[PDB]
Amino acid sequence: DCPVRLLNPNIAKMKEDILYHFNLTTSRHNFPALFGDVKFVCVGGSPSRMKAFIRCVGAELGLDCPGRDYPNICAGTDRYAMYKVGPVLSVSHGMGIPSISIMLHELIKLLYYARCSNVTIIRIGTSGGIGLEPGTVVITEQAVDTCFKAEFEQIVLGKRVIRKTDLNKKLVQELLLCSAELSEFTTVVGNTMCTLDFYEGQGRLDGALCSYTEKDKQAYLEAAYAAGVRNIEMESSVFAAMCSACGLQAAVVCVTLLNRLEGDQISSPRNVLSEYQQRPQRLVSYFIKKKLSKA
Amino acid sequence: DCPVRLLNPNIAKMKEDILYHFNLTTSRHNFPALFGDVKFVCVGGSPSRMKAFIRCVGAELGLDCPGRDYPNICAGTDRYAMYKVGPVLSVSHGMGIPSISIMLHELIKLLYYARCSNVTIIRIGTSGGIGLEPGTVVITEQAVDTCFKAEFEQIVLGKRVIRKTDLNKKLVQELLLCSAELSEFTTVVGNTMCTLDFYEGQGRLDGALCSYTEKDKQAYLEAAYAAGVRNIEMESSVFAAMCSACGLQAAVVCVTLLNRLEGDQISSPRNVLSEYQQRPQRLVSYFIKKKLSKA
Ligand SMILES: [Mg+2]
Ligand SMILES: [Mg+2]
Repeated sequence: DCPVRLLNPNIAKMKEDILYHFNLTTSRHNFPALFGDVKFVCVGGSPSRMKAFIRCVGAELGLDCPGRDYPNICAGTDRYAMYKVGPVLSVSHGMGIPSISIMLHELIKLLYYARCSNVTIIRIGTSGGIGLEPGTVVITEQAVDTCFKAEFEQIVLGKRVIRKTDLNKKLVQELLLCSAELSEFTTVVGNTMCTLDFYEGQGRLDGALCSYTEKDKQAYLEAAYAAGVRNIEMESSVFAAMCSACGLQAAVVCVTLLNRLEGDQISSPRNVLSEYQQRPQRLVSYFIKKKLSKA
Repeated sequence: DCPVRLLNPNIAKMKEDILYHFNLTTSRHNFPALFGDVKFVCVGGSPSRMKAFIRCVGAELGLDCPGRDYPNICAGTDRYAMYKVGPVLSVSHGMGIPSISIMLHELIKLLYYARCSNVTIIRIGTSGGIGLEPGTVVITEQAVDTCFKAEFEQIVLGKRVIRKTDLNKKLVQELLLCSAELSEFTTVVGNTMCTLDFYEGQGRLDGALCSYTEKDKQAYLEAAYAAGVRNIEMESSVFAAMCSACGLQAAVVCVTLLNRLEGDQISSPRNVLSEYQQRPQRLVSYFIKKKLSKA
């Protein structure tokens, strides 16, 4: 009913398409039979996070078998692992806008070639919080830039193309519901600032280059807060932009590992951090299980 | 004589510094004894490229031993591997501006803590050529943006900071000399366009999103060419910017794998591609061996 769509007329005019970073191709792979049942896609930085994710969701669905399962489906690029169980796909996207951007182009084409429809896609991860306790889950309403605007700027053949970065409103409400229902941890909705850079792009004071003070950083974070920002990470903006353009229902669910208004490093004990790390996974696998119990 | 420098007053005011992505710290590691002899640093995308690099350079220097050597020095982040042989360091930086940017912040601090001076740093890699035969080596004069300008734009606490992206002129001349001396492959000097994005950022026609034609892409590439651009990759701009700011003598040496003025995919046979892949390594290890025979 909402099919995945490409916005590229050149594709229809091709002999074959190779998804270079997955080593999948239209000449060799039957996409509809492989991926046509896919309804939920979860994405995150590392293969180990996405592998823990698929094992959690498989157990929840009763699809967990005694053998050596959830094999990586794809190849050629270590940054990208892909796992599948029933209607769920779990894909790592690596670090930074360029790395997730390549993955999303090829993922969206995969899902298009598979004739997927009504696809929900959710990014999970960690983030620095602004004015929240360590361990709070943020469901992103808009993924904003360094001026706190809901816009992603892409340069296309030397020209600025501005795309909006709203997450899917209904999906946001559904995730918030799941969380209020679970009542296992503080969850808020807020905006998420997506930076390109970690040391200077986030107002950290420990870079090789820094032209500002603690006091300068605090003023900037206080302004981000007043503009609706609750957390900071590095992949959400391009994620949001491309997913709505191509007809995917997108959300971002990040846990905070610290409050940047109190300084730049993580105080929580190892055992505490490790329970925070599982929070986005907990919410999203619970949400998927709920959705597949009402289907 | 040219010491590595930090441009960060906050550092002097710290108890300890942790290089998070290398798992190295000032409280545990004696940086001057570990890295103070470092004069040459080669950087590239993948651990396997940088591991092939260090083994090539070690053999050239007579430092290659019969045992299981060039162990990865660092840990905690798969994207970053670090190898050392004599005064040479080889470091992988992963894919895209954000990933190399984190590595460079921590590398520059490492070299500063080690009290390194007269450090030459060189990025090796592959690229798409503009108006060059497949397999041509480009020594980058300036790493330019999507409008072909020698500038890198960084957002710092919401503000535009523009930094210049010239490579070190003298290093460029020295590398060109080594290449004319070797006479093993076509080498040019030219500008290198650094894009953030691969599918749309480079005018490719096979993205999930594409608002332009073959004819549009060609006009853009022809304009890049007329502005001095000879190749396209994804890490050189921030590399150039940060290295001159911090007192490193920087160069970029990329081989071209195709001519984008003839289309978007790589025609060369596997055996040919594999010999191209070694060209940047060949030039740079030869250059280092030359430098260490005149010391
Ligand atoms: Mg891309
Ligand atoms: Mg950085």
